[PDB]
Amino acid sequence: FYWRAKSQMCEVKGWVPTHRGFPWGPELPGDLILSRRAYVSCDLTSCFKFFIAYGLSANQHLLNTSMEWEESLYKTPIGSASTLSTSEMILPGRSSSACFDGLKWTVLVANGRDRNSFIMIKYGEEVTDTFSASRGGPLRLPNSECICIEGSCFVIVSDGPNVNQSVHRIYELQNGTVQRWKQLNTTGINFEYSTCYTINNLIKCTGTNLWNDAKRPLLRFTKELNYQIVEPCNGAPTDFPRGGLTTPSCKMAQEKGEGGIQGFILDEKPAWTSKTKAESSQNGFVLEQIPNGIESEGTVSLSYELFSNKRTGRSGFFQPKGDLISGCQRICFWLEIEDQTVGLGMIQELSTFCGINSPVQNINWDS
Amino acid sequence: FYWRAKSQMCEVKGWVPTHRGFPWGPELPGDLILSRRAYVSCDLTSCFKFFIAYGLSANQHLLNTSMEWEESLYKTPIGSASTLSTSEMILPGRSSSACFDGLKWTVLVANGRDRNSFIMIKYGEEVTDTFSASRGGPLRLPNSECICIEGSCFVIVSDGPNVNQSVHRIYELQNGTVQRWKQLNTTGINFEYSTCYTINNLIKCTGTNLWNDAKRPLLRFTKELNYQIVEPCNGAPTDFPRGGLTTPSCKMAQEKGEGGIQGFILDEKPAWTSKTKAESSQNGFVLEQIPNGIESEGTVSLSYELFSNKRTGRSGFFQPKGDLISGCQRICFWLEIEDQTVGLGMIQELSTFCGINSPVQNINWDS
Amino acid sequence: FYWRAKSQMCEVKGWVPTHRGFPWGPELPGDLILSRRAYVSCDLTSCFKFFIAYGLSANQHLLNTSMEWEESLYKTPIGSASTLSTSEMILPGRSSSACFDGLKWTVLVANGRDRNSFIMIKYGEEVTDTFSASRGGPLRLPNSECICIEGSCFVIVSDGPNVNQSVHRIYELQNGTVQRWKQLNTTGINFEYSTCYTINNLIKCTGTNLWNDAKRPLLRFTKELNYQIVEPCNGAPTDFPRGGLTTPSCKMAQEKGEGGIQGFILDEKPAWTSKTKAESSQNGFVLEQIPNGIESEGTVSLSYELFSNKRTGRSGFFQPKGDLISGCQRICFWLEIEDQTVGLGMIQELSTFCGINSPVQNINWDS
Amino acid sequence: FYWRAKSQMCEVKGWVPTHRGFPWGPELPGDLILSRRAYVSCDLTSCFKFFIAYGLSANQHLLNTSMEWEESLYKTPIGSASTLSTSEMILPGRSSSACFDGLKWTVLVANGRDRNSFIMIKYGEEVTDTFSASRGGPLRLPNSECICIEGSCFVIVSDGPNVNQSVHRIYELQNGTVQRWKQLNTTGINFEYSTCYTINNLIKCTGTNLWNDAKRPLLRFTKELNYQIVEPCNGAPTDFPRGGLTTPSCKMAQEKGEGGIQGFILDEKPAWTSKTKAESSQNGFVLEQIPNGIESEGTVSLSYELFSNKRTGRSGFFQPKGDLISGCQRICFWLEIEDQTVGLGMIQELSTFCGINSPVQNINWDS
Ligand SMILES: *[C@@H]1O[C@H](CO[C@@H]2O[C@@H](C)[C@@H](O)[C@@H](O)[C@@H]2O)[C@@H](O[C@@H]2O[C@H](CO)[C@@H](O[C@@H]3O[C@H](CO)[C@@H](O)[C@H](O[C@H]4O[C@H](CO)[C@@H](O)[C@H](O)[C@@H]4O)[C@@H]3O)[C@H](O)[C@H]2NC(C)=O)[C@H](O[C@H]2O[C@@H](C)[C@@H](O)[C@@H](O)[C@@H]2O)[C@H]1NC(C)=O
Ligand SMILES: *[C@@H]1O[C@H](CO[C@@H]2O[C@@H](C)[C@@H](O)[C@@H](O)[C@@H]2O)[C@@H](O[C@@H]2O[C@H](CO)[C@@H](O[C@@H]3O[C@H](CO)[C@@H](O)[C@H](O)[C@@H]3O)[C@H](O)[C@H]2NC(C)=O)[C@H](O[C@H]2O[C@@H](C)[C@@H](O)[C@@H](O)[C@@H]2O)[C@H]1NC(C)=O
Ligand SMILES: *[C@@H]1O[C@H](CO[C@@H]2O[C@@H](C)[C@@H](O)[C@@H](O)[C@@H]2O)[C@@H](O[C@@H]2O[C@H](CO)[C@@H](O)[C@H](O)[C@H]2NC(C)=O)[C@H](O[C@H]2O[C@@H](C)[C@@H](O)[C@@H](O)[C@@H]2O)[C@H]1NC(C)=O
Ligand SMILES: *[C@@H]1O[C@H](CO[C@@H]2O[C@@H](C)[C@@H](O)[C@@H](O)[C@@H]2O)[C@@H](O[C@@H]2O[C@H](CO)[C@@H](O)[C@H](O)[C@H]2NC(C)=O)[C@H](O)[C@H]1NC(C)=O
Ligand SMILES: *[C@@H]1O[C@H](CO)[C@@H](O)[C@H](O)[C@H]1NC(C)=O
Ligand SMILES: *[C@@H]1O[C@H](CO)[C@@H](O)[C@H](O)[C@H]1NC(C)=O
Ligand SMILES: *[C@@H]1O[C@H](CO)[C@@H](O)[C@H](O)[C@H]1NC(C)=O
Ligand SMILES: *[C@@H]1O[C@H](CO)[C@@H](O)[C@H](O)[C@H]1NC(C)=O
Ligand SMILES: *[C@@H]1O[C@H](CO)[C@@H](O)[C@H](O)[C@H]1NC(C)=O
Ligand SMILES: *[C@@H]1O[C@H](CO)[C@@H](O)[C@H](O)[C@H]1NC(C)=O
Ligand SMILES: *[C@@H]1O[C@H](CO)[C@@H](O)[C@H](O)[C@H]1NC(C)=O
Ligand SMILES: *[C@@H]1O[C@H](CO)[C@@H](O)[C@H](O)[C@H]1NC(C)=O
Ligand SMILES: *[C@@H]1O[C@H](CO)[C@@H](O)[C@H](O)[C@H]1NC(C)=O
Ligand SMILES: [Ca+2]
Ligand SMILES: [Ca+2]
Ligand SMILES: [Ca+2]
Ligand SMILES: [Ca+2]
Ligand SMILES: [Ca+2]
Ligand SMILES: [Ca+2]
Ligand SMILES: [Ca+2]
Repeated sequence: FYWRAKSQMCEVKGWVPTHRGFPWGPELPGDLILSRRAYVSCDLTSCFKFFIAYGLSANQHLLNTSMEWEESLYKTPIGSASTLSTSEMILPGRSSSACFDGLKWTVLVANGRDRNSFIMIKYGEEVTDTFSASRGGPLRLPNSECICIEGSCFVIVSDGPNVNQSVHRIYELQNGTVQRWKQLNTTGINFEYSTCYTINNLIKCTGTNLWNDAKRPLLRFTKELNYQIVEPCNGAPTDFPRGGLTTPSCKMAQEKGEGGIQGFILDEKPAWTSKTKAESSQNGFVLEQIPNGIESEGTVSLSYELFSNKRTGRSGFFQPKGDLISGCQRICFWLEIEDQTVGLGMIQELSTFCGINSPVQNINWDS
Repeated sequence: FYWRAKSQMCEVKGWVPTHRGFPWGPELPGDLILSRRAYVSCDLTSCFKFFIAYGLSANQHLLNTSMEWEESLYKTPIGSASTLSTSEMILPGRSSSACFDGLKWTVLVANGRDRNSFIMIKYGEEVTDTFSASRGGPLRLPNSECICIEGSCFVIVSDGPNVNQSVHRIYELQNGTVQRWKQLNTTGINFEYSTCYTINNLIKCTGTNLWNDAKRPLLRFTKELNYQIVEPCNGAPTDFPRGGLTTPSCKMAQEKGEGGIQGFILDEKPAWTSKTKAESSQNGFVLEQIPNGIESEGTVSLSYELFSNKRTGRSGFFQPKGDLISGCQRICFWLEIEDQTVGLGMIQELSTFCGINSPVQNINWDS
Repeated sequence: FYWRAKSQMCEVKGWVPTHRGFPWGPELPGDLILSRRAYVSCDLTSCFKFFIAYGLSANQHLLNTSMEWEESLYKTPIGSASTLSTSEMILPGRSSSACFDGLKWTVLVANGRDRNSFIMIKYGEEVTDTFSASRGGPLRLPNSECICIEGSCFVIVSDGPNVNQSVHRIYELQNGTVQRWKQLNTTGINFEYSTCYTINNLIKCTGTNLWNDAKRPLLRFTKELNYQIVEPCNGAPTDFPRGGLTTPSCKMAQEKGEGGIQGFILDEKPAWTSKTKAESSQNGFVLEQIPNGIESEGTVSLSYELFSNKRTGRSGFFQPKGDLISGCQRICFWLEIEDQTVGLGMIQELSTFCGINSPVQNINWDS
Repeated sequence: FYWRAKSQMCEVKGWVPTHRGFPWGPELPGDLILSRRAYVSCDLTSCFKFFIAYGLSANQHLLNTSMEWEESLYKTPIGSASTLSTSEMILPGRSSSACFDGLKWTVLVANGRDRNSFIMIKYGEEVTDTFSASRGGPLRLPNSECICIEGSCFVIVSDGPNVNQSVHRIYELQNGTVQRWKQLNTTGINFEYSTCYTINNLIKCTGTNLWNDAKRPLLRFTKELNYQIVEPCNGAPTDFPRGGLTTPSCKMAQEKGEGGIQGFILDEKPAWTSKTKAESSQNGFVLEQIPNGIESEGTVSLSYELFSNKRTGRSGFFQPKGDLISGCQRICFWLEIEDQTVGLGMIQELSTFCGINSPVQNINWDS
């Protein structure tokens, strides 16, 4: 009854778009709910976009409301645009995580500022738990799906006012109730915006180091909260911003390590990295396969420039949970595509891509 | 299969927002159904806003229709804005009550002026009972959820043309059919706008005395309709309008006792009172904990100022009906927040809060 | 598996509104589908408004389209306004009938002019049958629900170009396929706009004589298509137009017999008649109880004036099919309420009333 | 579980409209998704319009977006207008095919240009296969429903950069997974826009020759992918453009053979042809019955001018899948009708007609 990943991950030799973002810009229709910090998560039947709403479109501008500073989490079926008719308001929240365990949705949101920040957890209809900042706040949820295995759901929560002394904990939940937690030893790094997937009883997450690294730190942990934090050992940093290519080593890429943006590394053998085409602008998106894994020298084989010029933002994992034909576990990612509008600035729309077990041509989806 | 409350109510050390009203104001979208006399009630998976429609928005002003005087009850999933696409017209009615017994919805509405006033009851999609005013009318339902236990649903019905000569009955329904009713001895008082909850085969309601009390009368009764009406024994009335603090006693507070607004007191030990921040205006909302209970002298311990400057209105209880994890009974409340709009007056929107068994910081939800 | 009415009709002591029409007028929101020839019919769960669409509203005026002359049948859930989001286009058609037999919807529509007229029938998704005019056409369906008994559904179909030489057949269908039909002997009269119900596995229909009667002819028939056409033996015609009150006989009332409008008579004991408040215009609506039946002298006990001043139009029967509580078969009617608009003329909205076997007051629902 | 057509096709003596396209033009409502390359396909309860969206309506004009060049496949229930609330984005694609096998939808889309072109396949909610071009691309799906028999689904895929050297293959899928394919010998012809149906475990398709024929080539094949390609042997070409009548023979009609539009021939005995009324413009639509089959001399018996002056476009087969009642297999077709708008050019809307077993009169559906 509780979901768990299929026994092995599908071989990944390509990536195909299953959903392009709605093609808004320079104009968009009215009564659209404008979203940020969006991500994807699925029940056993279909997938949804979870997001924080910050405005509603009206004649190309923003309806004058308090939506921007009264922050609430919404969800919309992936195949629909986010409008008042198609989107459901779930809880108030500035950051969030959500995941379906096979029976019910567990949803976490963070509210309040600094020392007042607290997290609440909902399982189904029911608020089941809360906890407050303990290292100064704000508490921060990763804005990517949490990970459920056989009824236990895991999420990374971050605390602390400064990226140079952040605190990161794994929380284990059951029926929306904290069972235990483990504070990770992250001395010398920062680990925000965890995006994760699960395979053979392991949870693997990619972080974003906003302090002193342009490589993305990686976390591997078990259902028992045993863990290891790992550094990519190639010479191609994947955060944005970042410096240029370097000699492969397991060392941090400190050139332009400050700042960053949510992103992912498929931490398997082969591994896949993902990054902007250019180190100079947040444009394009490139997927590269590293057969010997992320802790090898990083020699690339397959390479796919999914976008060249389109402006791209945050990205992260989600996993289909109800496949019937596939005997192996599929892996997908979501990716913000940024569009310029005439009357309310830069918007982002999520597209989604899933791994396939066959190679395809190096199609450019810029269109 | 019929819902029943848990044997004892959860500890409440704090209140967190589960739904902040849709953030309309100064502008709001077109084709919104404007609501009044709203309250919240839930089935096993979702919560709904039940309300009387009084108009439709159109380009920031009111569409010219008969909606305000041809009154009908609607319901909207709490997480959706009320539009013609998301809201369902249930029955015509000037006042109402609704509750889910585990299988189907019981809905009661009152219609008619003075002596011709009558109440109609629906169970699922079927009209199942009616009854007429017995004391001159109009019949008034409380505009807060009715209370179901083991398939019996209970609601306070009021009658009589004046507040100084009002009559109030507990009606028990099963399958939308009146089983019995009991007329309360309310001589000397007035008991409008009952808002109730249940635990352990007890039902507790907070009333509003529109005649001669600025404290709120309380009612406790059993499934078998044995009851007592009791008066708060502190010195801080919680109706609006009201006078200032006085010496604690079990006596009514007649200073500014005339008039009032629907509100609630959590009648447990500890007890929780709720009220506007000051007697001078309908601004803010404050929750105060009284460890020794509402019939004690009223010494307060915990105190939360959930709102300071936002204008607030009606408030009442609701109980989520899908609680599968908690061993104890949770409690929540809904609350009108008033906002000014550019072109159709002051609107009301429901926010909801639920009690949690741990404290949180004294957050002000004004912004 | 197939629906049949409950063994006995509920006693009808009064009539209560279950749905007041949407209170549009003088203005209406945009994107409403404007409806005519509407009626109500139900599945085992809920009820739908079936109608021929003739336009779409846009800023108080009609969008400029072909909708008025390319006529199509739609349905909308009764609790929803008819919008592009809530309404479903079923089949093209200028008149129609629909009924749910417990498993699927049977829908009939007529198309074409005079000699070219044909009817098609849908059962579920599938078009199951069609037939052509036999008497010069146009074929005309009654714009009221057809009548299903244990998987056989019955509908009255009218043919013939002249009202003084009309032809009427009872058609019996199963699974949307015509099993048999029976031509009625209606020489001397005209029997359009049949509106029917069933009980004691009899079908009873009220007609509209557009030729030479201000009284309404009545039809009674069995599953074997044995039948009786009967005239009301009171002196109070219920059609419109109509002449003045007169002497109780079983004689037609030729006075202002030409023309007419769809209406109903509860052909039981007691019987109920229904008509505008008075003969001069189309205002109000009056329900009158005749204990001895419609073939008696026609003396009235109860007289409920449901509307006094509101302008009213077509009316007809519908039967709830999924009642779980009532052991007896309920009976309802739909009724056109006409409202004037600022920019697109007179519109019609359906109200629905249901009989109750409990008490009710003589409330007027005009204001 | 799996769908299969009956052993015999129902008798067609007539064609009646089951859906007249939404009657837009000269005006249309806002927030409508505009469609191209649309076709109809059904599951067990409902029929859907599948289409490639190219824009969104706003105040009579095209919203300024990237929708025309970022092409995605959408699906709308046939009885709803395509809006943001009623339409579902399925997959990115420039052409597509879809079909329901009794359990799930199989959906194919083609993306990329020339050598990068590839098709991807979804079965239910899961991507299940992909394949690439064999002759330089682009791969082209026929934009009409694929054909499922007993769980095996068949579709024609076309390849190659020039109509004078096109390649065409039958692909057989099961569970959205390619089982096998067969490249057809189409030397000397071109076979685009296949529109197909099934009867008695055969598949029949009508192609469009864009190279050198104004007659339409026909394909017939078995589940085992044994096939024959045939030429109509009458003297009346049905492609558009086309020349005039000729002496009947089995030879290609090369006058004005270049170019074409998707269309159908019912390849039975009797056979039915379909074409524009006018030879030199795309106006009207005429269905002609040829008793001795499409390989006969072509003598026409029944003839129906369904449209005279309406501008018409693509047309193709679909087969309703809920047909529980009939013992014979029904056949329908969809057809583009084009209308002029005030502010955004020609739009096309699909109408649908189904073959019925009874004759009807020669109705003109222009009005
Ligand atoms: C691939 O298909 C080619 C085309 O076939 C045709 O189109 C395809 C789409 C299908 O519809 C087929 O059913 C069609 O046949 C094949 O090439 C054609 O082959 C036919 C013979 O089968 C040739 O027919 C000939 O026509 C010329 C006049 O243009 C005459 O020499 C003669 O016409 C006959 O007409 C009457 C019969 O109806 C007789 O009374 C008369 O005496 C005479 O026999 C020929 O039959 C046709 O010209 C070819 N078309 C083209 C474009 O090349 C091709 O099959 C054959 O190719 C031939 C050249 C020949 O060598 C055969 O041995 C090949 O098998 C196939 N390829 C394969 C492997 O099957
Ligand atoms: C808390 O983690 C600290 C940092 O560890 C590194 O970063 C983490 C985010 C994670 O990725 C982890 O896996 C990774 O190692 C620990 O401090 C580090 O300890 C390692 C040894 O395990 C040191 O490695 C040494 O470096 C010298 C340099 O000359 C080499 O000779 C050789 O490589 C050697 O192994 C790291 O230098 C050190 N990093 C820092 C910033 O201090 C820390 O564990 C250890 O702390 C050090 C100072 C030492 O006293 C050990 O005995 C401690 O275990 C860890 N804290 C705990 C309690 O485990
Ligand atoms: C066909 O029906 C006519 C009229 O029937 C009357 O109105 C019907 C709508 C229905 O309500 C019937 O119940 C009514 O009787 C009928 O002709 C009528 O017959 C009655 C005698 O039974 C006369 O009183 C009445 O005046 C007469 N009306 C007219 C306009 O003719 C027919 O019944 C009889 O008609 C007479 C003229 C004879 O032809 C006789 O053989 C026949 O029974 C009826 N025709 C048939 C074939 O049954
Ligand atoms: C009917 O009720 C009156 C009022 O009782 C009080 O107010 C009620 C709303 C409820 O809160 C009761 O519990 C209160 O006691 C009763 O009259 C009072 O009786 C009490 C003693 O029992 C006395 O102290 C008060 O002064 C009385 N007040 C008045 C106005 O006389 C009365 O006893 C009840 N009648 C019956 C039939 O029991
Ligand atoms: C929104 O409206 C308010 C109220 O009039 C006004 O003060 C403010 O300038 C507006 N803000 C924006 C974002 O335009
Ligand atoms: C970490 O960064 C913050 C913000 O720039 C700074 O104020 C703080 O002092 C830093 N910590 C130290 C001690 O370097
Ligand atoms: C979670 O709740 C389910 C009831 O749905 C229960 O069976 C299970 O034991 C619970 N797990 C824990 C440890 O809370
Ligand atoms: C609404 O329209 C009515 C009828 O035309 C008119 O009497 C009135 O002025 C309007 N009401 C308002 C408040 O504008
Ligand atoms: C309501 O009615 C049903 C019969 O339809 C009966 O089985 C059930 O016990 C009743 N429920 C209650 C709460 O009385
Ligand atoms: C609708 O538009 C048509 C075509 O432009 C035009 O002939 C007509 O004037 C319009 N109809 C009305 C009543 O506005
Ligand atoms: C109607 O359909 C039902 C269900 O398939 C079937 O049992 C019955 O035989 C059908 N009746 C006729 C007369 O077609
Ligand atoms: C095929 O068509 C192309 C495009 O028109 C043309 O350039 C080429 O010459 C043609 N080839 C032959 C052999 O007909
Ligand atoms: C398609 O899936 C069904 C359900 O598992 C299965 O019965 C069938 O064998 C599958 N077909 C193939 C080609 O494996
Ligand atoms: Ca960084
Ligand atoms: Ca009982
Ligand atoms: Ca008061
Ligand atoms: Ca037939
Ligand atoms: Ca008449
Ligand atoms: Ca493959
Ligand atoms: Ca051609």
